[PDB]
Amino acid sequence: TTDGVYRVMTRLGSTQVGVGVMQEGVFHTMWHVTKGAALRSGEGRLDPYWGDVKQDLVSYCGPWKLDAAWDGLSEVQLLAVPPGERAKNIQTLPGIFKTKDGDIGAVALDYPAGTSGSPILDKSGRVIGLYGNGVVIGSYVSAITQGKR
Amino acid sequence: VDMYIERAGDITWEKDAEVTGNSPRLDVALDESGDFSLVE
Repeated sequence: TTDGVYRVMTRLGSTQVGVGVMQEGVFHTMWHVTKGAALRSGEGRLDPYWGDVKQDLVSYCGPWKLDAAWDGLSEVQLLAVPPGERAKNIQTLPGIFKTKDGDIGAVALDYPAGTSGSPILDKSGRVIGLYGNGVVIGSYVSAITQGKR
Repeated sequence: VDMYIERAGDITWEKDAEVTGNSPRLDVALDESGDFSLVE
């Protein structure tokens, strides 16, 4: 239940299917990582609480807690947790997804699929969204996907 | 199929992070299935 970034694993052997963020007793990840399935954490079980396929987000144990947003000007850091690798920080200046409903920050970083759900951070260390829903231009570009608190 | 979580670190900015990646400006659309697609 400790705050932090977590691998999301599945079981012959084990495979990392994604990443998520524990904050304020709530686990945050991308819908496409878990499809809302229950998660084991030690001897405990985490059940989904809120989720939305269009936003590609899901929270466990309580409502979505992450609310910081990219300021539109500053570099950010992807706290990538790739399969088989130590958590590591990748700094970048986001580009922009321009949509009919407004602009979304986007990071032009291409890590393995099991990195989906890794948090993107602002300079204060706040999570401004999660990595792993995006488009191809041949490079992948991820939206900075943030929920509503 | 059992899905389970393992802690991998603190959520912290790192002063000495590797820096990379460009900053593209893209017109996109988001459909009902959560899929982004390019628009022209």
